[PDB]
Amino acid sequence: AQVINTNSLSLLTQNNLNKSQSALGTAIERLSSGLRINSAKDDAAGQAI
Amino acid sequence: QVINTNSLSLLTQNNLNKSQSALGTAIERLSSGLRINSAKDDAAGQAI
Amino acid sequence: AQVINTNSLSLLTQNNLNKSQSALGTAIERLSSGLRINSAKDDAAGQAI
Amino acid sequence: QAQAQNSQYALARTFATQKVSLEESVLSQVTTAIQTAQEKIVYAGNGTLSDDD
Amino acid sequence: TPVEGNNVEKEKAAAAIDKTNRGLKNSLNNVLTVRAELGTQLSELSTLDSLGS
Amino acid sequence: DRALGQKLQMSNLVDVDWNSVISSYVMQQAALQASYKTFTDMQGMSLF
Amino acid sequence: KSSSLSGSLQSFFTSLQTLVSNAEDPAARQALIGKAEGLVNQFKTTDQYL
Amino acid sequence: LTSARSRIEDSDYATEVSNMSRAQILQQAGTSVLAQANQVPQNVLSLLR
Amino acid sequence: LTSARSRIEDSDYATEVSNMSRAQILQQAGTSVLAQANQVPQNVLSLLR
Repeated sequence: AQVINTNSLSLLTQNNLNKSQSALGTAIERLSSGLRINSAKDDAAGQAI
Repeated sequence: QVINTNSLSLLTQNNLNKSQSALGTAIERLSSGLRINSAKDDAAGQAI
Repeated sequence: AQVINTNSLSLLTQNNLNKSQSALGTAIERLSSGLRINSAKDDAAGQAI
Repeated sequence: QAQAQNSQYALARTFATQKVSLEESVLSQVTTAIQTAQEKIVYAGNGTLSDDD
Repeated sequence: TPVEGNNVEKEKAAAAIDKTNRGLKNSLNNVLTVRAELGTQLSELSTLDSLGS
Repeated sequence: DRALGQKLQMSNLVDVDWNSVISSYVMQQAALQASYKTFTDMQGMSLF
Repeated sequence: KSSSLSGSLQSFFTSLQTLVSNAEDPAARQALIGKAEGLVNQFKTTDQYL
Repeated sequence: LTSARSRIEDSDYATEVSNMSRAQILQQAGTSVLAQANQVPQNVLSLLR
Repeated sequence: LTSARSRIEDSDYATEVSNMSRAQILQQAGTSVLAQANQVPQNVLSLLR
C-alpha cells in the first residue's frame, strides 16, 4: 500500500546510512592518528596498560 | 548528515600539527648536532 | 445540512495545503541555511547554548 | 507518549555525551602531565647533581 | 591610557580589563535569555493562529 | 535582512492568496447561473 | 488530534526534561515558563468552547 | 566544542530533503483534489438546473 | 575601480531570473483569467432569455 505521509523506506534507509557514517569516521580517524587507540572509547583496559 | 562542519577534517588537521612539531624537532636537532638546542630541550642539562 | 454550496470540502482542502506549505517553507529554509536552529522560533534553550 | 519518552532520552544522551567527551580529553592531558612528572622525578634520583641543578 | 614605564597603571588597566571580561559574560547571558523568551512567544503564536483558523 | 522582513510585511497588507479568491469565484459563478435559471423558468411560465 | 492538549503537554514535559540536565541555565527556565503558559492557554481555550 | 556546537546548530540534510519530498507531493496532490473539490459545486449545478 | 563600477553597472542574475519566472506565471494567469473574463459577457449574453 502507498502511504504518502510517511515514506517508511526512507527512514529505514537513513538509519543504515548513519550506521555506515560512524564506521567511516572511525576508520579515517585511526588512519590519520597513527594509533589504534585514540580515546577511551576505543579500548579502556588497553588504554590503561 | 551535516553539510557545514567537517569535524573529521579538524581532527585530522590536529594530528597533522602533532606530526609537524615532531618533524621540526627532528630536523632542528639533526642539523645542530646537539640534543640540547635550547632551554626547552633539557633545562638543568643545559645548565650542567 | 450539507455543504455542497459552501464547498467546505474545498476550504478544508485548502487548510491542509497551508500545512504542507509551512512544512515546505521550513524544509527549504533549513536546507539552504545549513542550520537547523536559524531563529529563536527553532528553540530557546538551543539558541542560548 | 512513548515517542516523546524516546525523544527525552535522546536529549538526555546528547547532554551526557557532551560532558563525558570533554572530561576524557582533559584527563588524557592530565595523564601526559603525570607521565612527564614521573620522568622528572627519576632525574632527581641522580646523585651527581649539585644543589642549583 | 598609556602604561609603559609605569607600574600601578599597568595593573589598574588589567583590573579594568578583567572586570569587562566578567561583565561581557554576564551581559551575553542576559541577552540570550531575552532572546529565548522571545523565541518561545514566537513559536506559540503559530499554534495559536492555526487553532483560530 | 531588514529589507526582506519588511518586504514580507508589505505583502500581508496588500496581496491576496489565489486559492481563496479563485474558489469563491467559481462557486459564485455557479450561483449566478442558478439564479438566472430562476428567471428563465418564471418567464417560461409567464407566457401562460 | 495533533495540536490537541496532549501534544502540548508532552512538549512541556520535554522542556522540563531538557531543564533537568542544565539546572543552572536561565534560558531553559524561561523556556519552561513559556511552555507552561501555552499549556494553560490550551486548557482554558477548550474550556471556553465547552 | 566544535562538535557539540554542530550537534546543536546544524541541519541534517537527508531529513530535510525527505521532508521536502513529502511536502511537494502533498502540495501537488492537494491542489489536484482541491480542483476536483471546486468542481463538486459544478457537479451539483449540473445536478441543480 | 573595477569592483566599484560593477556594483553600479551589473544586474543580479538570481533576482532577475526569479522576476522573469514570476512575470511569466503572472502573465499566464492573467491571460487565462482574461479568457474567462471575456467569457463573462459571453456567458451573461448566451443565457439570453
